[PDB]
Amino acid sequence: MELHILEHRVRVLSVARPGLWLYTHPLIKLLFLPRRSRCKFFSLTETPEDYTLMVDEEGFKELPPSEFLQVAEATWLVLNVSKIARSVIAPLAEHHVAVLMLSTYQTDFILVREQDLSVVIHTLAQEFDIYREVGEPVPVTHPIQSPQNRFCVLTLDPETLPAIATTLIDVLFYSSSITFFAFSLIEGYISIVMDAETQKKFPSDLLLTSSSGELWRMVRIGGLGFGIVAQIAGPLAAADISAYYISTFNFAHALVPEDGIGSVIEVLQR
Amino acid sequence: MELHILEHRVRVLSVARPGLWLYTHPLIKLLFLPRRSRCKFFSLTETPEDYTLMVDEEGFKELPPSEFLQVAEATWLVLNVSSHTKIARSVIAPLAEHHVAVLMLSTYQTDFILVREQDLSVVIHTLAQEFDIYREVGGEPVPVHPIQSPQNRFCVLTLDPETLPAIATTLIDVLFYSSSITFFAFSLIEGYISIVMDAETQKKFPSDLLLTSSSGELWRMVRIGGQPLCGIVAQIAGPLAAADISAYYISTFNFAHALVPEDGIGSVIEVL
Amino acid sequence: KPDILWAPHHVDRFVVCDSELSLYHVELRLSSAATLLSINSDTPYMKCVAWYLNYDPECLLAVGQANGRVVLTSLFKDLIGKEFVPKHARQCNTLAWNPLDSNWLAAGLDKHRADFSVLIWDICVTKPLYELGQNDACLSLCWLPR
Repeated sequence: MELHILEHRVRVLSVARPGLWLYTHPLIKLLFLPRRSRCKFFSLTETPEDYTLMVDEEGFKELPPSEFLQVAEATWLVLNVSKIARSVIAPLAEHHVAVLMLSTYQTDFILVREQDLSVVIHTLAQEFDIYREVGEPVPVTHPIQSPQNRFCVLTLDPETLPAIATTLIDVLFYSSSITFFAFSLIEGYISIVMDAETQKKFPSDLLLTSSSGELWRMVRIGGLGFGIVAQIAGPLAAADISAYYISTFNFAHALVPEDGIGSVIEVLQR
Repeated sequence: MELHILEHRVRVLSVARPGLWLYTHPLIKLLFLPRRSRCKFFSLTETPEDYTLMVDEEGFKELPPSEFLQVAEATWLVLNVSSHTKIARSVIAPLAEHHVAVLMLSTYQTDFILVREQDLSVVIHTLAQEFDIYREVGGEPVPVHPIQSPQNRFCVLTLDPETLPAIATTLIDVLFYSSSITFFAFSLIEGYISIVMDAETQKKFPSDLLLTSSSGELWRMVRIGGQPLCGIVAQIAGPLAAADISAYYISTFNFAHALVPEDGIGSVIEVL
Repeated sequence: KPDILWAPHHVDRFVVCDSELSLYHVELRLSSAATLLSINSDTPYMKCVAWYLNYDPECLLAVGQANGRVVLTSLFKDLIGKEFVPKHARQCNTLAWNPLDSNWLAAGLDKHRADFSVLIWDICVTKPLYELGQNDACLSLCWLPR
């Protein structure tokens, strides 16, 4: 009903896989040391093509430029709705506006270029009461591939993050079968997307998820998009199935429960 | 009475202070992930001038060359004195008498003497009279400068390797994200962890994980020497052995250190 | 690594050492079934457990903690909660009560610069009655029965 435009000014970066070693210091600082960084919006996706980073202005100042870093132009604002495939993503795609969804364990995030904020407001003025954050709300006027990986979505208490820090560092920096891993830390909330095989490496009592197992399957599209997320959002909105939308620098992803993988595969095939 | 030449080919590095962040990934790999590295001898010593690393040849391959790194030209062998006590008057001083450079690295478990490979013959010549030289080949023994006194209090430490991941975040924060001197010595040698950090830093880590002396005894320092990579040590270890004072030596690339107990800090200062 | 240790007496009782101590009675289904009688979890990071060979008091476990402190937990009320502590803290590998004299508690510790490893305590914080073995690590201890 209400589209809150968050204060964060996210810059989308891309890190080459061989170049991850150079950025291990600031990345660890942002991941595990909240007191040593003012960053409030941090994302990190481990795709086979490259490493995708979505940090705000404060976080971006800690990443030194290099030959392994590709930085997308223009600053991306954050859209949050207080399900949404046919409400916020499909109408925006109908207006030819690029979006980069970052679905977390807490809420679904939508990223739009700041140069296209007016078009986003125009498209979403008739469906949402668009708000702008300044501390308080201010009312503003391709081929498909489905890897056989069974993914799980986890949150984590920040107090228990240091306990599993070594295993997380080993997974992130020292490592069908797409080998996908997404980590986000927005407003003090942690959302981790990881394969089932990697879950066994971690304690089960510290990771929080559905108390039924509830492993999920994944779908990837694309092949430097700087709005390919429309190709999954649109047809799946017509199918009306909930899904995590994790858009990277090159690929975009759509995580669905293992029970409904057949339906989404069938609807996306046609 | 028996001296062992360990099977470590140690290269002494000197990471500049601004260039730590470039080496964070291999340093983290060596410090916190033993299963991911083949290194068996690591020693990091935080000093205000620069960082000093004592990692063997197997672990040296993981450190990428850069403009912020200075590497010692020679290869250092690790000499360890067994008991089957006071090595300052029997190892460092006789080697100084023969003009051989040493890089002491004392740990919470045992004290290590590092000598150059090119000086191995002179070491065997000097230390044969007093010590029976042994060589660890194939896992089995084989027979062959003004001083300063910073006012901060230091404490040697050890950690259970199964407990290191629990305090990993604090260790990383202290190492990479941080009258009075800043000193932090870490050494993971053959599975043994020896940490020498200031008493102020001790408050950050839990008291249950740190395991030393059962009484909170704190050490004092007497940094010395100058000019990067011996005198730096003979100039202090020799006089301290003459005074017959037990000390905890930590040599670095350009400077030498000798931890002494807080009670004997004044005596150590007066001796020099 | 969890360990099972039969008590020197009370042939129907045993303690299964784990992250938390637990004394069972041979009456889970052992074969026979085991009925839990006590559980002590006040000595974390235990790495060495040895029975008190003297009859009184029964069920006295010398729990060697990971910091070198030996806690005489009772899984003569003076010998309860005793906290024998080494000169310098380090892992306690092996413990072995002497059979001829069941009040000595030989303790084996890890390496140190100038601290004795194999400390022979006195059951009677304290000081070792005998301190043998310096700059080494006593991995195992076994009193000669003769």
